[PDB]
Amino acid sequence: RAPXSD
Amino acid sequence: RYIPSLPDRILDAPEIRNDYYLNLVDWSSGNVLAVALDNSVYLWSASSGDILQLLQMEQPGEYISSVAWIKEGNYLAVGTSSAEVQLWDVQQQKRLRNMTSHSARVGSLSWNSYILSSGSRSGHIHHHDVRVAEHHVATLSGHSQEVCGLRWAPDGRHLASGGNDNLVNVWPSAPGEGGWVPLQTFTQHQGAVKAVAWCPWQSNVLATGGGTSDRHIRIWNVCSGACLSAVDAHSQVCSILWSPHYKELISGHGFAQNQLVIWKYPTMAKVAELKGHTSRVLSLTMSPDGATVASAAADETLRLWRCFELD
Repeated sequence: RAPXSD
Repeated sequence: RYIPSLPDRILDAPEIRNDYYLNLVDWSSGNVLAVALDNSVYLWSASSGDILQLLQMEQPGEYISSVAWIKEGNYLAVGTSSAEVQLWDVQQQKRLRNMTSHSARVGSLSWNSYILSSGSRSGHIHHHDVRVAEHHVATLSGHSQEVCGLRWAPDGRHLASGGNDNLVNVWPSAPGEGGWVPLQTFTQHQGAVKAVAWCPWQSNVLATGGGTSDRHIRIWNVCSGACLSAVDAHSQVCSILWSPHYKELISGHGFAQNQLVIWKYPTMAKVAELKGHTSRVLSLTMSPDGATVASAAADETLRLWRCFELD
């Protein structure tokens, strides 16, 4: 889970 | 007209605080989305997809309670659980100020040129002149519960505030020869008022939306005090935005559909429903060109809907 990733 | 049923983008929003009263997203005039995720603020540049962790809270327990970009998009105001209103320079990636004045978390923010207004869980609103040493230049006290909606009109002539005390206050732009007293106090919503948005093409027209116990969108003329329209949305109304290009409004909702609703103005007819979120919508923000609406929701996603364009 990477913040703001698509 | 054709409105896409799918969002243009879906961004991950891990650890987004599922607190209805907070205002955790804002899209800058420079096309950068600021997203508060728990104790950090992330910036997403819409044109490049570049992501920056702008800041992280330094104390245990601390979380971000609000974010708002200044008009030019080079400074970001950040309200915190520790009652701070921080001013960040995003070009330098540095904190310029850490303004204290509030007695509780700052869940709402709104700029009027260099004046930044902040609303707190205490019910007070403070005006901060961010250019000067004693930043705290005014205190507006018209709420007995958390100030969750706060919005200066685009012409700067009025400031609207909505609270967890079911009130909407419309304040003047200056105290003049009297004091800081509301020009209007609307008590008709029977729930918290987080949704507050001014009509971009009519100076005195305001839209507000109430929580679960209210479920209505109301349109007001703040000069005459008239309630021009009251529509039941069948759910809490977390946010409202106006499209200046299409003469429409868009609202975000919770139980049971967790949808966005597009309404034609002034008829208030339902144009479309944007479905996809699996938990309540928390906030909406609009791109600087007016084409895209970002919805942040308790399902830990930010959905970007290009609902006001065909290209």
